[PDB]
Amino acid sequence: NKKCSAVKHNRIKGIPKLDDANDAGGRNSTECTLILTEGDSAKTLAVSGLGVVGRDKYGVFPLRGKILNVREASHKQIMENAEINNIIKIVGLQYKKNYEDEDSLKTLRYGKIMIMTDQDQDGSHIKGLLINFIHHNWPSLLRHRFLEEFITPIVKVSKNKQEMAFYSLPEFEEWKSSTPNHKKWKVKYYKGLGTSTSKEAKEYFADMKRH
Amino acid sequence: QTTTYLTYNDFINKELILFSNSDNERSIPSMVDGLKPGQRKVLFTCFKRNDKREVKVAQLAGSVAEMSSYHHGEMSLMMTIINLAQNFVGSNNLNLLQPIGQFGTRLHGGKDSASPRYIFTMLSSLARLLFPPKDDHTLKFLYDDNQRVEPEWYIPIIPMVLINGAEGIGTGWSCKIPNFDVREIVNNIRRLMDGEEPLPMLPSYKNFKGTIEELAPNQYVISGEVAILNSTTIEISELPVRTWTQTYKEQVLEPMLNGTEKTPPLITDYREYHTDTTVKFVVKMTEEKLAEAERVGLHKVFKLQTSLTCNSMVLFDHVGCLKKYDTVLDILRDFFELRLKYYGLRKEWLLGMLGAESAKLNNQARFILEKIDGKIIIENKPKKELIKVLIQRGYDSDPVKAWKEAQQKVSGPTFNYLLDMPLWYLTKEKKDELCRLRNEKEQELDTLKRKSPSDLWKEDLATFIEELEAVEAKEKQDEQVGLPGKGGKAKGKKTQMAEVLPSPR
Amino acid sequence: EVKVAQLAGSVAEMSSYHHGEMSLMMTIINLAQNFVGSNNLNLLQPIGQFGT
Amino acid sequence: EKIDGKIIIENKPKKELIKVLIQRGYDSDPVKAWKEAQQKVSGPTFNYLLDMPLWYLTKEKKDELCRLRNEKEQELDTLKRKS
DNA sequence: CGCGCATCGTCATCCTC
DNA sequence: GAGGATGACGATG
DNA sequence: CGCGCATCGTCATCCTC
DNA sequence: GAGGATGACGATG
Ligand SMILES: COc1cc([C@@H]2c3cc4c(cc3[C@@H](O[C@@H]3O[C@@H]5CO[C@@H](C)O[C@H]5[C@H](O)[C@H]3O)[C@H]3COC(=O)[C@H]23)OCO4)cc(OC)c1O
Repeated sequence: NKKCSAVKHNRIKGIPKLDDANDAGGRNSTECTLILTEGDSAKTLAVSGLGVVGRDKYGVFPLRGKILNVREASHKQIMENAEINNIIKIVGLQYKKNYEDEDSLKTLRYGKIMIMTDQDQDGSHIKGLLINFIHHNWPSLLRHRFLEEFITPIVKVSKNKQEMAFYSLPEFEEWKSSTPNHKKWKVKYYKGLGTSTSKEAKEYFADMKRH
Repeated sequence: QTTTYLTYNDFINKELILFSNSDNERSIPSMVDGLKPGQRKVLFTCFKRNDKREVKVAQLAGSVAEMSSYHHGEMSLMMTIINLAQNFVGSNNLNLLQPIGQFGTRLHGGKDSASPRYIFTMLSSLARLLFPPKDDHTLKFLYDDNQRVEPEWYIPIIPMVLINGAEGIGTGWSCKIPNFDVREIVNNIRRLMDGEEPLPMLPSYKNFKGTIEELAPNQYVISGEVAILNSTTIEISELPVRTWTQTYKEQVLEPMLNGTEKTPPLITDYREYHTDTTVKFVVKMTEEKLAEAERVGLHKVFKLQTSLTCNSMVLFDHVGCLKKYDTVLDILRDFFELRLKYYGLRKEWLLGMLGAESAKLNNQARFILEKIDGKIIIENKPKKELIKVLIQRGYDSDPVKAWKEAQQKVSGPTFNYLLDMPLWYLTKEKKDELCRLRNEKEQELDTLKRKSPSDLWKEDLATFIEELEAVEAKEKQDEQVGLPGKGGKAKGKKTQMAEVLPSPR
Repeated sequence: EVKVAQLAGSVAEMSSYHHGEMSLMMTIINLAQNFVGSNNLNLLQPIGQFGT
Repeated sequence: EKIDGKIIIENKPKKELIKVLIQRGYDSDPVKAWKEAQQKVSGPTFNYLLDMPLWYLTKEKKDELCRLRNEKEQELDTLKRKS
């Protein structure tokens, strides 16, 4: 019981996997973001990348896999999952608390939520599940610039210290069809976020206006 | 045969001891190649294919199990493959597999690596240079599962035990050998090859800025980097080796932040400026506490001085026995002599073999010339009659087969290669190329007969250093591209201290 | 004969499989079971124990 | 034709030999022709006519080649005949 | 490697009424 | 200065 | 795939004395 | 006879 009493009033020390930011829960929380990554491999990429931006307005928390759908599920099953409980405990949401005024948003410990996953269909499914989870119980939060997405390239080319990024296969197909001197560049497919290196992560977080 | 019962004495002195011997064989490195059988199987499988492009780790482990006859589970092998590629501070001063992907940073104990299917790998440029391609014939192989399999060791041009360390726990024996610097090893080998006396060395690491102190033989102390920014703040720049940022934080900053059962909260604020390679901790505390820590010693307060010993120098031998080594120079001299014994073997193997290849080319050229002359008539002639005509000329069998037989010592005539050449060889455009090729082979054989085996090692060392220059240049450029430029760059006076008492045992 | 682990490795090597060897080994096992209720015909011979 | 002694390839330039070979009626690789006809949806090609080793210049192998071509003709006839 | 929990559409029961 | 306790590590269950 | 717990010999600290 | 609840299965997180 004494240990449980200590457990409170110290940010969220319940989960070791969480990498809390500096101003999380304190002042200027409206700008403190939070990065959600799928699995655990993407956590390595996010942590390796945060070396350049900082530790004040960014925090990383790894997920597990397919998030439980909440639009049609028993309340008991909702209480059973611990990952959702950790998500609420980190963010600070409340079930029956409407968020209409900006002060209600200021009450929370994090300003925005940036989700990043693989550039495949499975990441798209996970993002959809998260959007459904947020909309099912907080419709008002979807009109204040609260959620955002981080994207990565899916294939790169290389020839004489030159590279061209591509995010979608239709764009890569268009580049192949519209450009001569094709196949001179070395093709390299990217499937998982862990495939990228430290230099690529630094280049990704350098161009924030594109991802 | 049939066994009604089994005595415990025979049960222990005949079966469990086999497990002990196998465990010692698979958990202790060798003084010759500085590797273990698990690492050796992967390194051989990678040598079998060229692999000009990259390759996935999962398919690589599958190929290793396919050819190296590995029978211990792919899961235990993927971790070994990852261990053979890490290059961060504290892991390995030199790597054999290029790090394409994320092979674990210096934050979560190296266990934060991605899934094996997420990462790629490829042999480094230094792999084929340390192991010359002309040494496969020198060593002895095994025939597990009726299959040509990996050898028992390898012959590099540097002692691999002293460059990548060796940490293993076995039965009755253990291994613990720290790292060293490659340039010092090269200088010592070059000094010993002439005949001079080797110099004492010190365990070093790549990309490390902490201080190392030697007090007693086979004992060392390592100190990190601390600075005083202001009369209130303090900065920690570098932690010693065998220390992880997450573990150091959870085991030092957390106990110091809040008051413990018997100590008041010493530190007040701590902030982290972490990167992939360098760390930066900014701690704000009380000025009186800072003066107290200075009076006591900052290294002792924040646990920066770490000791290490060297008393487990146990390795195998060229025969297979174990020895308790005492000094690094002993390992260096033993490796030097073992390497010196094989120059004659390599020279005697390459000689004779090049001569036989040249003789085979000469026989093929003579056969082509005689056919152009029109003496040899092969039209509608029986194969047996043709062989009877060919032997009386002086033409012999395949010399490559002769060397293979001479090596294997420890259906009649053979003239297939003299008739397996297509008709394209019956033109002058190809006859000229064959003539120039045989002349080149004669020149190579003459140069080999003229040169001396020992100087070849120094040549190989020159090439290895020339390649290492480009390798380190690329490694530095990797950080130089990462170099942000504008960033917090706190600078402060540095306190360097040593234990007042050696306290030698 | 051939081992299942090396077989999955070769499949990922040539078939361009990008969904994890663990999800593929279960499929390889499913393509070999021949007990009552599983498959009236199999394509891979059951050498070993493929589940009762 | 080579056994007859009409084709002389001793120290003869590859291109000159091709020029002599084409005028005979010899064509390129039909396997390459089918591959091209399938792919529809560097000059002449006579590599396979010179990639045969000298072992083929004996009657012991000429008889085997003759029987093999006869077997291929029979197989083609059976295919043309069957349904 | 074993159990850890998730989607997604039909449906055979399974517990009330 | 003098003794017991314990986790640290790596290939495998 | 992540955490789950085990051997086995040396030893650097770590908690009493 | 008439309605809601729920786990069963398989390739993938
Ligand atoms: C834990 O960390 C991660 C896990 C995953 C999931 C996963 C998720 C799970 C979970 C299990 C699994 C597991 O699947 C299981 O495999 C088992 C293999 O033996 C057979 C007998 O039975 C299978 C289970 O039917 C299946 O459920 C993983 C296999 O590969 C994956 O992709 C799976 O139980 C709890 O949630 C993805 C990640 O990032 C992408 C992770 O970081």
